[PDB]
Amino acid sequence: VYAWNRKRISNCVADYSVLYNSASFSTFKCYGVSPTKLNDLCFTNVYAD
Amino acid sequence: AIGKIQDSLSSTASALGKLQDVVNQNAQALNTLVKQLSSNFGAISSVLNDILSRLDPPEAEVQIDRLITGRLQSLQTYVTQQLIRAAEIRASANLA
Amino acid sequence: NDILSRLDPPEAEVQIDRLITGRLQSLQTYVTQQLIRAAEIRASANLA
Amino acid sequence: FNGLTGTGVLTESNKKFLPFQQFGRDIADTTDAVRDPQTLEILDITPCS
Amino acid sequence: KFNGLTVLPPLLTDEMIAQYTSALLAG
Ligand SMILES: *[C@@H]1O[C@H](CO)[C@@H](O)[C@H](O)[C@H]1NC(C)=O
Repeated sequence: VYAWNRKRISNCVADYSVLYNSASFSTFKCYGVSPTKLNDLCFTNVYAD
Repeated sequence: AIGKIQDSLSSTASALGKLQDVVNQNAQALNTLVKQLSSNFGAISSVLNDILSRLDPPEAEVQIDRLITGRLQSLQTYVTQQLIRAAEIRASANLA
Repeated sequence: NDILSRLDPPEAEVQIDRLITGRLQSLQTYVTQQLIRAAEIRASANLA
Repeated sequence: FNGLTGTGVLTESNKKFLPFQQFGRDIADTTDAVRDPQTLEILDITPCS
Repeated sequence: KFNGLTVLPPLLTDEMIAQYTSALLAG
């Protein structure tokens, strides 16, 4: 928990529909951006803890 | 005397400050109206298309409402400033 | 200061925004009142 | 353009972007010119008439 | 400029303003 990993991801393409169609996730609340309008955007850097 | 008036008008432009100040005040009025678009007014971003491209409607309504409130209030401020300066220029036109 | 010392920052920010919104409306009403009163005073001064 | 949406006329510009500059910004915090994400070319965004 | 703000031209431009002043001066 305290030693949380941080993976910097760059130069890739992600569809994010894998996060939708998978029902194993019991917690999925996105805060600053709508996750459905994600594949039509592009961002500088993305970090995955 | 006509030659002296011509010489003074050719020498200095500071006499026409009574028009330069009005032109300048209009300039900062429109510049204020331009630069007040860049303010967030509590929103996450000041660009309307950026707000539209990021968010679903259930939060986009709130963010766009904040942006509209700030921009409209800034505009109403500009409107009252233009109205009182129009009253000034009205009195000036009456005197002229 | 009471708001800042009492509430957590996420709600204190909303309370501060409401307070400064009311205060800026009060300020702009006062300023417009001063502007129209100064217009009346300037007209009286021109008459004098 | 990379998630930046808007409506305007895309014309070839003569602006001298530095190689690390990806877009231009106007006075009113509006997009003035952009660099194409696929072609190393400079295009100005003029709003429609 | 492109944010919906426009400048409307005056009804009397500088040419007819100069003509009015010329008429006043001559009269
Ligand atoms: C997009 O494709 C073109 C054609 O294959 C290529 O020249 C260009 O480099 C590509 N864009 C990027 C950012 O690599």
